[PDB]
Amino acid sequence: TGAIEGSNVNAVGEMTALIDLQRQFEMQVKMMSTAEEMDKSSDSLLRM
Amino acid sequence: AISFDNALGIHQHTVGVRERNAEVISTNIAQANTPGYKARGLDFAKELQAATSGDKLYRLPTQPDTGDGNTVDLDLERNLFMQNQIRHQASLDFLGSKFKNLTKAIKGE
Repeated sequence: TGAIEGSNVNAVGEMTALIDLQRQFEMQVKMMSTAEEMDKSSDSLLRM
Repeated sequence: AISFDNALGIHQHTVGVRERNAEVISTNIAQANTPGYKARGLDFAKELQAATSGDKLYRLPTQPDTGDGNTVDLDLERNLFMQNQIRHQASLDFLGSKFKNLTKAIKGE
């Protein structure tokens, strides 16, 4: 009694999770870009 | 002898089958993005036999679908369409030369 319990959020734990989520997000975006790049190249097969 | 069948050979039935195959291949390409659509294959040997005198084949996917259910491998469809067009062009040349040779003999020109 006479005290209030705050939150247990570990600020560093969230920040290091953020930077890893950013890098993994960006790497998958590159996978999307190289997927359409391959698709565009494999379109001259029907380009007689 | 001296008949159009014995003269043209199987180059008249083959052309029809090659156009049939192109219709099937083009259908798979168009229906690539439709979920639940299963890729359709065509047996050339059976179709040629049926054409000479006169069932559904599905293509096994190389990899699982991403959830939609469509088993159309657009990389393979383009390759087969390119091959079908080349062999169809040869069949037209083969069949076209049958008529030219027949006309050449009946006129001596």
